[PDB]
Amino acid sequence: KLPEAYAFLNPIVDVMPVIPVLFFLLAFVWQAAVSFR
Amino acid sequence: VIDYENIGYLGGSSIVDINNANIRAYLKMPGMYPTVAGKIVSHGPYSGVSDLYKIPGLSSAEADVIKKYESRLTAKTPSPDYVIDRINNGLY
Amino acid sequence: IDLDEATRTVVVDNAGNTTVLTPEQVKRGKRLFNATCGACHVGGITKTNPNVGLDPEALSLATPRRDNINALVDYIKNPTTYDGLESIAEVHPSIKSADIYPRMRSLTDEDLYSIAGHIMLSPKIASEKWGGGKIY
Amino acid sequence: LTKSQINELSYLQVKGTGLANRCAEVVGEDSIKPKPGAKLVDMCIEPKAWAVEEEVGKAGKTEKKFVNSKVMTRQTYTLDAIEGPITVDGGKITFSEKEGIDYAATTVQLPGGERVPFLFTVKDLVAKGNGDTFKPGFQMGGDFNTPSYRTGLFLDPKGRGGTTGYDMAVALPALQLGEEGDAELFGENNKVFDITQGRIEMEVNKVNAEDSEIGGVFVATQLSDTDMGSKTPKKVLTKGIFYAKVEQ
Amino acid sequence: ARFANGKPQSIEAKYIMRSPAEWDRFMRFMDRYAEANGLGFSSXXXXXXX
Amino acid sequence: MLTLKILVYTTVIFFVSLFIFGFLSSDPSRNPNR
Amino acid sequence: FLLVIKAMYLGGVYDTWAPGGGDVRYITTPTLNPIVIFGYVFRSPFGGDG
Amino acid sequence: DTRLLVIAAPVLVAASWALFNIGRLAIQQIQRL
Amino acid sequence: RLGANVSSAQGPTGLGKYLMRSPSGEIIFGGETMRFWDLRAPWVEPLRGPNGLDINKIKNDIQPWQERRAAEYMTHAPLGSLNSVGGVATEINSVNYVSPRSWLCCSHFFLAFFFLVGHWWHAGRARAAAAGFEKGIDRDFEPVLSMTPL
Amino acid sequence: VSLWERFCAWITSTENRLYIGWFGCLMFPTLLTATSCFIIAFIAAPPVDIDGIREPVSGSLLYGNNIISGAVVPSSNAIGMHFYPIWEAASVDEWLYNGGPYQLIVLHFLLGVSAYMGREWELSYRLGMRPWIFVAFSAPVAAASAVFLVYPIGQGSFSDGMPLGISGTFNFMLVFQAEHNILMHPFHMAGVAGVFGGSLFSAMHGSLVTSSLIRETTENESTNYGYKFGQEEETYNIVAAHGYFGRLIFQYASFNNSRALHFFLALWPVVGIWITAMGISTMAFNLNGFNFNQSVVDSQGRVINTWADILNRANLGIEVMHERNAHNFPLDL
Amino acid sequence: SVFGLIGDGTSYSEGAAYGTDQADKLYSPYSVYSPEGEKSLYKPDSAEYLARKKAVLAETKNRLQKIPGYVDKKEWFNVKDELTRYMYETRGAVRSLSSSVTQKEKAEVFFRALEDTYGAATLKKGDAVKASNDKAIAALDAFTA
Amino acid sequence: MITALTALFVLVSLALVVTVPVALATPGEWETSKDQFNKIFQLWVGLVVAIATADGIST
Amino acid sequence: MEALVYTFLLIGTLMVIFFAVFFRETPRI
Ligand code: CLA
Ligand SMILES: CC1=C(/C=C/C(C)=C\C=C\C(C)=C\C=C\C=C(C)\C=C\C=C(C)\C=C\C2=C(C)CCCC2(C)C)C(C)(C)CCC1
Ligand code: OEX
Ligand SMILES: [Cl-]
Ligand SMILES: [Fe+2]
Repeated sequence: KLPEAYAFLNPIVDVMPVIPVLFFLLAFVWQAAVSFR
Repeated sequence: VIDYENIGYLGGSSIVDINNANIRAYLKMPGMYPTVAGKIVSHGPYSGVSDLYKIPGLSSAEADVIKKYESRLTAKTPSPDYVIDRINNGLY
Repeated sequence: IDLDEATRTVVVDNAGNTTVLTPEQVKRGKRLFNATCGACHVGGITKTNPNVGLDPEALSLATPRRDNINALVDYIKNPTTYDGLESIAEVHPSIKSADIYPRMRSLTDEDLYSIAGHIMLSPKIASEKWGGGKIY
Repeated sequence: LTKSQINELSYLQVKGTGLANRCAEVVGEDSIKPKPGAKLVDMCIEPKAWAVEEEVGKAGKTEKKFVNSKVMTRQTYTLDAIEGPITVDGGKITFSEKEGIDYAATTVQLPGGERVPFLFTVKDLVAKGNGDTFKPGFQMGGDFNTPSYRTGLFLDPKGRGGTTGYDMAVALPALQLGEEGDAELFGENNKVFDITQGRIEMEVNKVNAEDSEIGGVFVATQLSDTDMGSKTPKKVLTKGIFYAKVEQ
Repeated sequence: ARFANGKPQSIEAKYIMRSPAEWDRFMRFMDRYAEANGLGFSSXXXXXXX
Repeated sequence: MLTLKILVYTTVIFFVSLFIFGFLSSDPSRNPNR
Repeated sequence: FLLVIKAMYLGGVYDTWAPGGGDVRYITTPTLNPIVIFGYVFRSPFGGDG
Repeated sequence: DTRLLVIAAPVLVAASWALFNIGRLAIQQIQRL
Repeated sequence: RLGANVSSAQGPTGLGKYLMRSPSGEIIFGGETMRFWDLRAPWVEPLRGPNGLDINKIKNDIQPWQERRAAEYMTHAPLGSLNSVGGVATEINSVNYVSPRSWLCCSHFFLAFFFLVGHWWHAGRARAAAAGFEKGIDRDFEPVLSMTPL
Repeated sequence: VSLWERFCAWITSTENRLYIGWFGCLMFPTLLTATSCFIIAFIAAPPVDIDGIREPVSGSLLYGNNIISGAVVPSSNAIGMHFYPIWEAASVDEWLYNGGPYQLIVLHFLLGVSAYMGREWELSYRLGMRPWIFVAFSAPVAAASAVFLVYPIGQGSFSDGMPLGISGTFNFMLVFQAEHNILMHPFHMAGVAGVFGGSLFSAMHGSLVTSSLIRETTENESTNYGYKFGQEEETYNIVAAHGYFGRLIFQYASFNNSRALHFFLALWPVVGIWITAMGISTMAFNLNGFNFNQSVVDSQGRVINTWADILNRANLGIEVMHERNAHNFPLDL
Repeated sequence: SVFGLIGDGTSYSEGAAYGTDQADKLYSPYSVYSPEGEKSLYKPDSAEYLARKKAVLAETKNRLQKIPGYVDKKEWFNVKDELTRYMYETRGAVRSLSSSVTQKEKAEVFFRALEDTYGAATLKKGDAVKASNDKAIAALDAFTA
Repeated sequence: MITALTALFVLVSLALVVTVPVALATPGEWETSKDQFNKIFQLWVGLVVAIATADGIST
Repeated sequence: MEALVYTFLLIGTLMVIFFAVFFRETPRI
């Protein structure tokens, strides 16, 4: 368990690790925005 | 052997042989499986049930609990393929 | 068929008194048992020592009788051998060996009651597989 | 090397080297004169040469001779840590083996490609020394029995065994359905387990009194394996060295 | 077998004889390539100069 | 059997050195275009 | 170097083979013999060698 | 109330839509996307 | 504990079901685990002597903590499934556990091979591009037509 | 002109009937010794104990086997992962008793196939073509390595490798199913999809190309005789084939850049086989397939069987029977 | 029927819902992810485990006075095995029994002595092993406090 | 306080991340608005130092 | 005695393979 100070901020930590995967996708969505130039 | 004659005394029936059955057979009798059945199965062949009570070391309490079930035990001729597997039959 | 009132009644004491487990109890047990007991007693069998099973028949032949909630709870408080000659707390999970096994450092009474209730109740549901083994 | 030298070596220094089978030597010939009630705490029996009784013709005549044979199993044959109580009936030392690693599965290959498996064992041994003090020149001798190479729990390739398995050859159902069914096959369907006999003769050599250790040379002749009564067993002759420590 | 071992030389003979093969190759290779110090081509994997 | 080990250790180092010094002998230059 | 320094003078590292059970200890005397160190590098990768 | 669910869905929420918001703004302000 | 004389009970094959001899002569555990006789663990070393597994230490000087450690390790083996059922493939799903060793080994083996594939691809392309025929052949300087027939 | 130079030249020559190259210096001797030992052992190898329980198994033709039952039995379980060359045995007979030829053949075969990949690339470089055929050949090489080397490494014994034979292969597959549940692993599914798709695309591409063949032959002469080696124009009409394919399924759905079509043809089975070899490699470290055992439960709690439970039943049947005498304890670890 | 939306639009279930992360009422699931509670029921921190720890320390002594006999003979595996097989519980026992600063510091001294004994026994140096055993004896019999 | 202090830090980090990537891209935008970004960076590092000081003290 | 037949078949197949590599129709352009 997190220290008692940050147990309130726990839900952000619940999603933080999966962020990078989304960066990947962003590349794809960015390429889609520019018409796969 | 293709047919052991004393199948019923291996643990299937209420009568259990003391010179052939594995330690798992001494589970129908409460208060006997550890420290009592092990002594019986860890020692040599017995000509009769009375030979159990001379088993070296056999404590009193063990003698009493054996006397409680003396009727169910029986003594048959030993068979090597079964006496070798008294401690660990193989099945679990 | 449901998990009705009739099937949730289990023996609570040697006498034979039969109490009833609330559905919450059932859930908590199944959870606690799977979390702590499950690794070695999955399916109602003892993985390390298959001779001493967990099915009601073997509990009925233990010394003393272990086929009721009270004796199971006491066994958790103080475990003994199959014939009850001595204590095996140093080689088995127990409240007495809480220092040795850190898993029980948090278990409460209700927790023990629910675990014992689950152990008693599961053979009433499955009725042939609790402790049966591969074959079943 | 002696036990006092192996105890200096650590386990990492010994692994793989292959000296785990070797028997420690004994130096400084002396007499023990065991106190009655003492017993041999350790005992290693190492075979140095194997031979199988065979028929071979020298000059047009055939006679029973023991032919040499190389061992197929790598480094398993040696026995060790055998314990037994020494007693004196009429002033004679009797080993009387009691417990310890005393069996060892071993396979040896004869000239011509024949493979002869056998159980190199010392069980229920009863030695009869030629006196008392284990002193240079002592002899023990004795007899022992050899258990079945395969126990009851073993299954044949077709699934037949003694304590467990099919009682008949399920692959051939036409052998059934006929009054006298599987009979020619009864010799193989039926699994019998019989104990054999072995004769060992141990001669003592240099004996250390300070460490209470004895060493010498043994000659043993044991009956080979019978495949649960399917084949007649062979005769195996073995010779080698030994070592034992007496605790008083 | 499992005796660790620097490379797998157990007998000085084995090392001293795995030696001449590599040295024979070094000599035959030196026969072509000798007295080379400079000639820097400065190009992508050219090595055109012999 | 030490002789057999010696002969195999030769063959192996023989061919391995052949490989190593063959790929060291200006292989990238060996090519259709020059 | 930083890892070595951490294990030697910055609280130590966890050692299972420590006497009395696994615990954090300082590695006071690391083995510096080149032969024993490179025995790992130059040994066989098969069973019993690792 | 499983505030855990109402806490874990909406944060996954904000995070998943954020980068696409950056894409919004870049295409809106005629950026060197 | 039952009183059986360990190191004297022949196994079903006659090989010894508790103690065996390693192909180097060392004394090891019997059964199918004879393939793993090279093991060295902190909870089993106290029982090992220069000759291998000492018998006098096993018979007399055994420790309860070793028993607990062995039971815990047997009950938690690096066996599992993709959905992390745990145990043997035929076991019912009550436990929920897959050892981190399995995860690390499988994932990194997969990554390592695909990076070997990356090496193959990039080495080939880099050398072809340096040579100068990574786009095609030429159609006017085809090297096959300039070579002797065969 | 030195000697080394002359050699290097002959070696990298592209006018030899079979290209040698520098990778050939590793491929030829190694593959040749592997095949010689394999041919000899398949005919006259004595029985070998594989489970290390002194129960030798015969796999040679001269020991009452046929082509299907015969095999090169893998090394003994007592050896495990240890290196067992000829010179480590005390006698050749003992080396044969413990299954050394399996180790010899498998190690040489692996080195040979790796050198074969290298040689494919080397000839591609010499002939001035694009160097990626050996990348395609990597997939069978990866599969062979996983089945012959990686799985024994993970399991801890060479006795767990695939025996070199037909019935041995079937036994290996069945035991793999029992102990690992290969079928319910998504990578095996990907491999089956890849192989079925490879066959589908091969058949369809062949049919489409052969169907649209320019009429340049009579009827009493093989259609194949219309094409002449070293042509300058396409012997088939892409337009007609694409029209047929588009009308068959859909207009949008269709490949036109024949280059893209051939790249897809190369891509599908290769990625399938790569994923399958990864399934085997991952499962060598006991990461088995999905276990949906007793997942469906009624209100009371009783279990309702699905199709997966019958698979578990068959797996139990195989498991309790494989290596009947090898086991002494309840768990197969 | 019998829906079960993430514990927000239905109910518990004799077995089906998992989102829960609560819905138990028993009390505090230590963390939203732990079925177990906090250390406030049944087992107490220092019931009578201190007696077991003291017995472990006494038998640790009894084990450690037989090391000089084993080093007098040239046996090194026995020293390591004796120092690790029963001293295993002694590290945790000594760490838990120590509560004051002096006990902590000199238990650290004792651990240093044992580690030196182990290292010297591995290196096979009789003098260093004997001196380290003497220092370990001094620390351990000066620990009983 | 810590809990709150950080909350802020999270909010200011979100406001910074949503606007830095948009700035840099949009040509020119950067330079013109450099000093405000520097001020917000100093605010960010000050918040981090304040959070660290909280903990320390509170332990 | 069937081992002879199996060996003959395998060696014959290998010989056929040998003849198909070194005695092939040379393809000309
Ligand atoms: C319809 C059902 C079906 C189908 C289509 C498949 C399909 C497949 N299974 Mg399978 N399987 C099934 C049912 C099925 N399975 C069932 C029911 C079970 C349970 C019993 C299994 C259990 C199973 C296992 C256990 C394995 C498979 C594997 C495979 C794959 C084969 C890999 C292969 O051959 O390429 C790989 C190609 C090679 C290995 C060839 C390499 C060739 C080398 C490089 C050169 C050889 C040269 C040669 C010696 C001489 C040249 C000739 C010269 C003389 C002219 C493939 C995806 C295997 C796998 O996962 O792939 C690794 C595998 O190990 N399956
Ligand atoms: C740290 C932090 C954070 C985070 C942040 C970050 C760093 C980032 C995020 C972000 C992210 C990470 C996001 C992402 C997103 C993504 C997405 C949104 C994706 C999607 C995609 C898709 C879905 C696609 C699709 C498509 C298209 C479009 C076209 C083609 C086809 C396809 C299908 C591919 C926060 C805020 C919490 C705050 C605190 C701290
Ligand atoms: O060797 Mn072939 O199969 Ca892999 O698991 Mn354990 O070992 Mn044996 O049993 Mn199951
Ligand atoms: Cl086993
Ligand atoms: Fe084509």
